[PDB]
Amino acid sequence: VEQSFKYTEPTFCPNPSCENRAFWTLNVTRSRFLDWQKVRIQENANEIPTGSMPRTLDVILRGDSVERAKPGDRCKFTGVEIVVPDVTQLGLPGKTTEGLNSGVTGLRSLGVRDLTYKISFLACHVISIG
Amino acid sequence: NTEIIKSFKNFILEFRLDSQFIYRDQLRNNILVKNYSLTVNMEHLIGYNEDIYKKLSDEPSDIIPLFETAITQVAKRISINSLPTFQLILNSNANQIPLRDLDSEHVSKIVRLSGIIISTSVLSSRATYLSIMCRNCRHTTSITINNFNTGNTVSLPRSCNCGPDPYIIIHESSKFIDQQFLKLQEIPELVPVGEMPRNLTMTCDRYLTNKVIPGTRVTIVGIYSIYNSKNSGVAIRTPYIKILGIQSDVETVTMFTEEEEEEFLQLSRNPKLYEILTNSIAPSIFGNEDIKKAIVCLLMGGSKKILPDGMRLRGDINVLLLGDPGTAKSQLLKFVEKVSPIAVYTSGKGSSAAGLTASVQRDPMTREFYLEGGAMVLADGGVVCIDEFDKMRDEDRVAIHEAMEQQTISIAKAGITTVLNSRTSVLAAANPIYGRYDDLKSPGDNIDFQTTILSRFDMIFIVKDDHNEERDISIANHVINIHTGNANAMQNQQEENGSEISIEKMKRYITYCRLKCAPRLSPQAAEKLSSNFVTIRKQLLINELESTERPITIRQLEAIIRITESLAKLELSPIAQERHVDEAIRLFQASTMDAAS
Amino acid sequence: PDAVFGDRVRRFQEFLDTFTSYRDSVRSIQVYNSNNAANYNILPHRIIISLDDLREFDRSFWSGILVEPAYFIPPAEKALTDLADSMDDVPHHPWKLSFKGSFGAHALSPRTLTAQHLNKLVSVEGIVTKTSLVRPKLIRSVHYAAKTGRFHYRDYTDATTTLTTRIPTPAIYPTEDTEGNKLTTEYGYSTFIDHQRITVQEMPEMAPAGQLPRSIDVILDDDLVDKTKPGDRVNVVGVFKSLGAGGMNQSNSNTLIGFKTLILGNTVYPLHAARQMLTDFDIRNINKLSKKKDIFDILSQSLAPSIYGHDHIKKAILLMLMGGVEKNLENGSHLRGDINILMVGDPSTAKSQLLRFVLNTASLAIATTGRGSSGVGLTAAVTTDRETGERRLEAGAMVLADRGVVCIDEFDKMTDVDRVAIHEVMEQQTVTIAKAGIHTTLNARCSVIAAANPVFGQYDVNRDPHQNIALPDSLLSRFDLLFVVTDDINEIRDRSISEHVLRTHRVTIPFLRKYVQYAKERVIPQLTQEAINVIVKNYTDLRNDDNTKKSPITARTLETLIRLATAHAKVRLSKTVNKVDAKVAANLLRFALL
Amino acid sequence: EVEVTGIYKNNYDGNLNAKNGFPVFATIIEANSIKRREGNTANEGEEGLDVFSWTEEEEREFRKISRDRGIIDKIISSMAPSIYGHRDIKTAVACSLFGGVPKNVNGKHSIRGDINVLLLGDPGTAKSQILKYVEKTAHRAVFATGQGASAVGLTASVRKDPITKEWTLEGGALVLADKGVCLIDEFDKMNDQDRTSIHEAMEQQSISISKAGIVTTLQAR
Amino acid sequence: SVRQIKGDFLGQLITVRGIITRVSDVKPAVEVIAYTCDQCGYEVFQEVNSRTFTPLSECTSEECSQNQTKGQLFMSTRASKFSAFQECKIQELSQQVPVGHIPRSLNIHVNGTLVRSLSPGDIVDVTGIFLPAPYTGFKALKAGLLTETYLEAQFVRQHKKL
Amino acid sequence: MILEGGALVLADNGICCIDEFDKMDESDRTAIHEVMEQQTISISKAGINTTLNARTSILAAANPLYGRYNPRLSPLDNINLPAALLSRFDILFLMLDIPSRDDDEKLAEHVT
DNA sequence: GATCGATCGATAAAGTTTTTTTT
DNA sequence: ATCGATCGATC
Ligand SMILES: Nc1ncnc2c1ncn2[C@@H]1O[C@H](COP(=O)(O)OP(=O)(O)OP(=O)(O)O)[C@@H](O)[C@H]1O
Ligand SMILES: Nc1ncnc2c1ncn2[C@@H]1O[C@H](COP(=O)(O)OP(=O)(O)OP(=O)(O)O)[C@@H](O)[C@H]1O
Ligand SMILES: Nc1ncnc2c1ncn2[C@@H]1O[C@H](COP(=O)(O)OP(=O)(O)OP(=O)(O)O)[C@@H](O)[C@H]1O
Repeated sequence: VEQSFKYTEPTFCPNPSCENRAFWTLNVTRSRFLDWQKVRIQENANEIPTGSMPRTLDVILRGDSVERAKPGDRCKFTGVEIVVPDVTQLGLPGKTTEGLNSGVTGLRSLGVRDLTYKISFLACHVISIG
Repeated sequence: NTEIIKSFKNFILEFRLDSQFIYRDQLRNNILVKNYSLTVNMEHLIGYNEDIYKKLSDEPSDIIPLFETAITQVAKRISINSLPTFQLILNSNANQIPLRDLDSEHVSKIVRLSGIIISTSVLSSRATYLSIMCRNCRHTTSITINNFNTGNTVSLPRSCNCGPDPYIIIHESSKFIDQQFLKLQEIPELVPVGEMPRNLTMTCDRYLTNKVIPGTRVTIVGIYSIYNSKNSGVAIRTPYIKILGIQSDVETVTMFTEEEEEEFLQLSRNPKLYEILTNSIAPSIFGNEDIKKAIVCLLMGGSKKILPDGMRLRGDINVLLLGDPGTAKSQLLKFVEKVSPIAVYTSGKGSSAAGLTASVQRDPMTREFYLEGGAMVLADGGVVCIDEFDKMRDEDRVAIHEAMEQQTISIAKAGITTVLNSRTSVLAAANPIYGRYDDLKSPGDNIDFQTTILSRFDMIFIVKDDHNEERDISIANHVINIHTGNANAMQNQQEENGSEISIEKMKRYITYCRLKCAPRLSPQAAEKLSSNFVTIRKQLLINELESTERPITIRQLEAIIRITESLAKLELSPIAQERHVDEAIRLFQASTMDAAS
Repeated sequence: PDAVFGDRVRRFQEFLDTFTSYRDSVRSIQVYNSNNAANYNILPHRIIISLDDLREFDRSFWSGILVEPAYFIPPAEKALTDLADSMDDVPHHPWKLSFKGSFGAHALSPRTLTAQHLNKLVSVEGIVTKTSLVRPKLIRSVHYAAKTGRFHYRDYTDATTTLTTRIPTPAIYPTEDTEGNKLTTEYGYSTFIDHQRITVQEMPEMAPAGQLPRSIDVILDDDLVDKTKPGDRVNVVGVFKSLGAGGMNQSNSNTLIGFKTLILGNTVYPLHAARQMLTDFDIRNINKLSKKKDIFDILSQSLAPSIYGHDHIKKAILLMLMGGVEKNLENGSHLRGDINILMVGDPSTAKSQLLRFVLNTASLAIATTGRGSSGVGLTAAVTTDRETGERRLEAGAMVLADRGVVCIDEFDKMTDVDRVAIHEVMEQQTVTIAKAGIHTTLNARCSVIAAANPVFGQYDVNRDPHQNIALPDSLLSRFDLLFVVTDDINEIRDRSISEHVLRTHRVTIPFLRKYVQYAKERVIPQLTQEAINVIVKNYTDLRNDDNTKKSPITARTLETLIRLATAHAKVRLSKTVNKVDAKVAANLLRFALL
Repeated sequence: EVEVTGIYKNNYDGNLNAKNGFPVFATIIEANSIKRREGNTANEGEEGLDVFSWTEEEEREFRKISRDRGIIDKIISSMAPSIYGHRDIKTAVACSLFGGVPKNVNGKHSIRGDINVLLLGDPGTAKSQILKYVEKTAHRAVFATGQGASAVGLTASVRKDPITKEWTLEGGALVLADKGVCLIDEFDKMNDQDRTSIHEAMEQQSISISKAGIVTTLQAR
Repeated sequence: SVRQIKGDFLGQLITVRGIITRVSDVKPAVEVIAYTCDQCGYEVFQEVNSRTFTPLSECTSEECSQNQTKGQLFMSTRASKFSAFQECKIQELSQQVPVGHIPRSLNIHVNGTLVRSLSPGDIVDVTGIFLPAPYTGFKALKAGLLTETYLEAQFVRQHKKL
Repeated sequence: MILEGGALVLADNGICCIDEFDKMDESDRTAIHEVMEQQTISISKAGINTTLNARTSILAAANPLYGRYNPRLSPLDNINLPAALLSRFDILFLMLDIPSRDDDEKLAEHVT
C-alpha cells in the first residue's frame, strides 16, 4: 500500500521466498483509484504594491473537490503544506545556481545524484465566496 | 535453393515460341551495349509451370535473388573478370486497386498501381560487395548484400581474448547501388467522397532510375514490404513500396523507334495538316476558327537563338484571352492540359504570388534552408494555364514581370542567389469590367490602370456576343448531340478513322516534330513584313488625333516573326515561303483592328 | 610490402625522365625560400606533373591512375621526398602532388553521378556557395619525458591520408607511457594542418530544366585554402571517396544511407567563361589602340550590336563600368568614389535588354534580380550551427559586389523593407549589424544599376517631370542621372528598326574586356589647374539656370562633374587631366537635363 | 463532427515528461463503433442511429410508391411541411438536392453534373427556413453563413507545420461538403474578397490551388 | 592579421592587432586545492588541468587513511589560492581585410595581473603565446582531431587614448 | 536578461545628436518628448517599473518632405509633431537655398 | 554467505528567416 | 569514453 511521491515499484516482503524486487504488474482490477487535477493560483488585486511580477504557486485537489474550482474567481483553501521532489525513476533520464541547497541533499543509499526540493501545496476542501 | 536454381538455368536458354528463340537473342543483345538487365514479362513466363510461379507469388525476396544469380551465371556462360550482377524488371497488367488495400492481405505480395510522381530526391549510395578486416588478426572476408527484408539484413559478425565488433568497412574494393526516395502521389480522380489524398514512399535501383520527371501518369509494379525506423505508442512500423518496373506511358531523351515517324512522314507529305487540325483538335467546340489556329502554334513554339554575343532573343509566344462568360474561354483550357507534354493547372487566384516562383523553409535535418517548390520550375518546355487577371490585386503583376521576357529568375532570399533556367510559356483568360457595358462605353477600362502587362503579351483575342438568329440554332442543335445520345462517340469513329486524328496521337506527335527540325524563315521574305509594318503605325497614329489614348509597340512585331516560324515547325520545312507567311498575317490582321473597336 | 612494392619500385626508376624538365623546378622554387628567409632583412610544395609526360611512354603505370587510384599516389610521393634532400640537404611537409593535365571524358557534371568510376579520378566544375569555417587539426605530436630527458614520437591518422584504410586513433593526448615519467610535449615541435568544407552547385545553364541544381562537397587542404570566393567558376579534380560506417552498425539502421560521398582533392582552378595574361604583342597593340582621337566613340557603338542609337546611354555604361577612383581622406571620411546611374522608360523600349549583357563581360560582378527579401546586403544571423556550436554571419550579397557592379529591377514594385535597406548602404560604404550576434563593420565597394517603370501610362509630358514615380527622393538625391527614354514615331526611324530586327537571326568582345581590366590598374591624374576652371563656369550658369529650367540640382552634382571626367581620362590612359574631357561631361548632363 | 461509442481503458506507463513523473496514469479510449454528425437531437427512438439500410421492408415496399401517377405532384407538395407558400420554390429546391449526372465523356471536356438554385426574397418571407430545413433532410451539409466567411476558409487552405513537420493541406468547408449551403446575401465588405473563389467552383469545376505548397487538384462536385 | 595565422603558428609567439569586443567579467580560477578530512588534517594537493576535473577518494592519505576509520574528505576555500580570468574576442581593422570574405574572430585569455586593462572599442594589439586546447566532449561522433584553439596573452600595448 | 540600452540611459548630461527624424517614429516620437518631459526615462516593461534620470540636450535635423520646402507654402508640412515645436522647443534655424551668382562660384571654389 | 573484481550497458547535443491572416 | 550496476567467483 501507500505508493509515495515516486514509489512506482512495490518491492517489499513477498509471501514465499520468490524473487523479490524482480518485477511487478500493476493490476487495473483491484487497485482502486482517485481523481485529481493540478491548477495554478494568483494573488488578489487589492494587495499588490506595484506591478512587481506578482508571484504564485500551485495546488492539488484530491477528493470530490475536482471541478468545484471554477477558474477565474476569488477563492479560499484548506491549508496543508508539502514538498515534492522527482528526479530519478525508471523511464526518461533524469540560468543561475537554483537548487544550490541540493548539493547538501546528495549521497542517499541509492545512486549519487543532485536531488532538489521545491515548495508546493495540497488542498482538501474548496470554497468560493464571490 | 540450389534445386530451384537448377530449374532456371535450364529454362532461360531454351524457352521459345515457334522458332524465334528469343531470350538468348536479347540477352546477348543486352551484353554488347552495357545495360545488364532483363524483362521477364511474367504473364508470358507461365508456359513452363504454375508451380514455379506459385513458389514466387506466395513468397518473396528469396525468389528474386535466386533468379538473379541464375541469370548472372547464364550471362557469364555467353562470353568465352569484369562481370557485375544484373537486375530484374517484371511487368504484368492484372488491375490496379488504387490506394485501398493497406494491411489486410497485401503485405509482401505482388501488386500493380497507378499514380503521379511529384517529388524527386537527390541520389545516395548503398553497398553490394564488401571487404572486411579485423583489428586483432588482420582477417579478410567478403560479404555481398543483395536483397532486403534498407540495411541490417545481416550485420558484421564476431568471429575470426578477442574483443567484440572487431571489424571495419574499408573503401578500396567495393561496389555501390543508388536509391531514390521519390514520393508517389495518388492520381486525383478515384477516391471520391470528400477526402484529401495520401502518399507513400518508394526506392529503386540504378539501371531503372532517373526515368521520370514530375507531372506524369505512371503505372508501377512492385512489393509491399515493411521497414522500421526509430527516427508513438504501440510498436508500429511504416509502409513503403520496393518497385520493379516503371512500364509507364511516354515521357510527356528523344529515343524511340522508326515506325512512329513513318506514318508521321506519311502524313506530313499530305499538305492538308493546317486545315484538318482545326477540326481534329477540339471535337466538342462549335467552330471558333480564329482562336483555334492560335492554340496549335502556341504548343509548338519557335526556337532559341544564342547568337554570338551575350544577349538572346525570347523565342516563344504567349496568347491572352478575354471576353464574356458563356463563350468557351474557360472550358477550352482543360483541353490543352492533356494534350501538352508538360502542363500545370494552377488556374485560380494566383495562389499567393510569391509562392508561384520559389519557396524556402526551415528544413528539419540540420536546421537549414534550401529551395524546394515553385509553379515555374517544373513547367519548362510546356505551358502553364491561369485565369482571373482582375481580382488578383496584390502581387500578380510583380511576380510575372521578371518571369516573362527573359525567363531568368533569381531568388534573393536567405540562402542562394542563382539564376536558374526557365523556358516557360504562359496562357491566361480573364474578365473585363462585367463584359457588356465595357463594349458600350469609351473602349478603354479593360485592365483598370496598367498597359505594361499588355505590352508583355502579344496575341490578344476579343470575343463578343452577337445575335445571329441562324447559326445559333445549329449550336442548340450541336449541344444536344454531345450531351446525351452520345452519338459523337460513334460519329467521330466513323469520320475519324480515315480522316481525323484522335486525341492521344498528337501527344505522340508534337514531341517528335519539335525536337528534330531547327527552322529559319526565308531571307528574301524580309521585304514583306517591313513593307507591312510601316502603314500599321500610320494606321495607329490616325487614331490618336481623335483625343484617343490607351496598345501597339514593337514587341508584337518581333512576335509575328515567331508566328511565321511556328507553322514552319508544323510543315517541318527548314526554309519558309510566301504562301506560308501571308496566312500568318491573315491571323494577326484579324487582331490588329481590335484596338480600333 | 614485397610484391606490392616492386611496381612501385619500377616506377621510381621510370618517371625520373618525366621530371627531366621538373627536377630544376622542384629545387629552384626552394633555394630562394632558403634565401628569402635567411636574408629577410614562402611557397607551398607544388609539383605539377603533366599527364602527357606520364602517358607518353608508360601504359601500365598510366592505366592504374584512372582505374585504381588508391595504391598509386603514395608511390609518387615516396620517390618525390627522397629527390629533395638528395638534391638539397646541406642547409639545415611531404611534397604532395597537384596532378594537372587532360582526362578523356571525366567531366562528370554532378547532376550526374558515377556508377562505374566510383573511387576514381573525376573532373568537376561549378559554382561554390557554402564557404564554411577554417580550423587547424593535428597529424603528429611529439611527447617528451622530463625525467631522463628524452622525447617520444606519435602520429594520429584520420580521414585525410585519402587512400589507406587506417585503424583510427581516437586519442587526444596519450599520457603516461610505459615508464614513471609525467609526460610533456613540445607543441612548437608538433605539426598541424587545416580543413575547409565547401559545397559546389551546378552551373545552371547546361543542366536541362527537369530538376533544381544539386550539390556535392569537397574537403581540401592547406595549399588552396582562402582561394575561393563564393561566386567563382571553379574547377577542381581529386579522388572519389566514401567514408563512415553505414547499414551494418550495431542495431536498427534501417533505410538510412551510410556512405557520405566526399572528394579529397587538389588544384583548384578559377576560370572565365584575373587570369588574363598578355605578351608584349597584345599589350603594344592596345598602346597602338590608345593612339587615335576617336576611341571613346568607337568603343561606344562596338558594345551592343543589336540596338540603335542611345549614344548618350552607350557612352554612360562603359564610363560607369570601368569606374572612378576614391582618394580616401587621411583621418577623414572618404566620399562617394563609386557611380550609380538610373534609367526609366515607357515600356518595351529595351530598357531591360542592356542590363543583362553587362553580366557576360562582368569581370567577377555577379548581380541579383531584386526579389523582395531581406538579405540584399545583410545576413540576418544565418548560422546553421556551423557544425554543432558555432555562430557565423554568412554574407548575403555584399561579399560579391566588392569592386564590382550589381543590377536590380522593379524599384517601385517593392515593399518597404528594401527602401530602408538601400538608404544606408548608399550614403555609407559599409553595413554593420548585431542581429543575434556581434556588430561587425564589413566593407564593400559597390555600385547599383537601376530600372523602373512609370505608373500612369504615357504621362511623362503632361504632368510634373519630377515627383513622377514617388519612390523616396533620398535615393533620387543620392543618384545623379535620370534618363527618360523617348519613343516617338519617326517614319525613317521605325523603317530602319524593321530591318535591324531581321538581320539578327544568324572592336570585339574579348578585346573589350581585356582593355578595361588593364585600364583598371594604371595611373590617376586628377590635376589640371585650368580644366578645373572651365567646369565651374560650366556649372554656375546652370546653377542660376536650374529653377528657370526643368530640374533643380544640388551641390553634390559638382562631385559628379569631376568624377565623369576623371574616368574619361582613364579611357585615354594618360597621367594628365586634359581639356577635352570637360566637353563630353558638359553635354552628357545637358541631355540628361534638357 | 463525430461521436464515439466504446470502452474506457488505462495504461499506467510510469513515464510522463510534460509534468514530472508522479503516481498518475494516462487515458486511452478504444472504440467499437463510429457514426456521423447527427441533427435535431430531440428524438426518442430513431434518427440518431444511421440505419440507412433498405433491406426488406423498405425495398419490397418502395416500388409501388414509384409506380403511381401523381407522385411528383405529391412529393414536392409534401416535402417541406411546416411552410405553406408559393409553389415554384418547392419545385426548385426539391429539384436541387435530387441532382443530375456527372456524365463523363471520351478524351475531351467534362460535363457539369450539378444544379445550383438561387433564391431572392423579401425580408420577412420564409426564405431563411427552407434552407434551414433542407440541411437536416440532406445526408451531409455545411452552413457557412454571412460575415466571417473567409475568402479562403471555404475552400482548401494550408495550415502550417508543427515543430518538426511539413506544410500540409487541411481543407475547410467545400471539400467536406458535397451538397453544401452558403448564404451569400450582401456581405459587401468581403464580397470583393471571397466571390473570386466560389464562381470557379462551378465554371472550372473541381478547382484546387497551389499557394506556396504542392500543385494538386482535389475533386469536389 | 588574423587572416593568415592558420599554419605553423601553433605553439609560438605572435603579436596581432585588432578590435576588442565581447568583454566578459572577472572570475576566480583554481590553481591549487586542499580537501579536508576533519580527522588527520593533511590537506591534499593537486594540480589543475583544463576546465573540468574530479575529486579523489578519502582512503588515500598517510594518517587518516589506512585504519578502520577514514577522514571523509570535503573542500575548503581559503586553503587554496585563486587567480584571475577574463575572456575577449578580436576582430579586424576593416582595411587589412581583402576584397572578399568577412573578418574572422579569435579567442584570447588573460593571466597574472594584466586583467581589467581592456575595453570594448580599444584599437589595441596584444603580444602573446599560442596554445590549442582539447574539447573533451562528445569525442566519438564529433571532434575527431579538431583543435578550436586560442591564444594566451603576455603583454598589452594600448594606444590612442583646470 | 541584462539591461541593454540605446543612448539616453547612457548619455546622461551630455549631447544626444540625432538624424532621420521620420524613421521608426511609432516608438521614437513619444520617447523624445520624455526627456523634455522632465525625468521619466524608464523601463515600464513587464520586468520592472524603475525610472532613471534625464539631463541631456537634443540637437535635431529634421529632413524636409518631397522636393524643396516651398516657402510660399505653409510650414509644418514636413515637420511631424507640432506639440514639440510650440513650447517644448525654443529656437529654430533653416538651410534654404537661393541661386546666387557671386556666392556659389566661391562655393564652387570652396569644393573644387 | 559476503565481498571484490570484471564486464556490459547506458549517458552526455542545438534552434529563431519565410510565410499566413489581420488591424 | 567513463561510470555505475549486476553477476560470478573465490575465500
Ligand atoms: N463554342 C462552343 N462549342 C461547343 N460547346 C460550347 C461552346 N461554348 C460553350 N460550350 C459549352 O458550354 C458548356 C459549359 O461551359 P461553361 O459553363 O464552362 O461555360 P463558361 O465557363 O461560363 O464560359 P466562359 O468560359 O466563356 O465563361 C460546355 O459543356 C461546352 O460544351
Ligand atoms: N528601342 C529598341 N531598339 C531595338 N530593339 C528593341 C528596342 N526595344 C525593344 N527591342 C527589342 O525587344 C527585345 C526585348 O526587349 P525588352 O524585353 O528588353 O524590353 P524591356 O526593356 O524588358 O521593357 P520593360 O522593361 O518595360 O518590360 C529585344 O530583342 C530587342 O531587340
Ligand atoms: N410562409 C410562411 N409560412 C410559415 N412561416 C413563415 C412564413 N413566412 C415567414 N414565416 C415565419 O417567420 C419567421 C421569421 O423568419 P423568416 O423566414 O422571415 O426570416 P427571413 O426574412 O427569411 O430572413 P432572411 O431575410 O435573413 O433570410 C420564421 O421563423 C417563419 O416561421
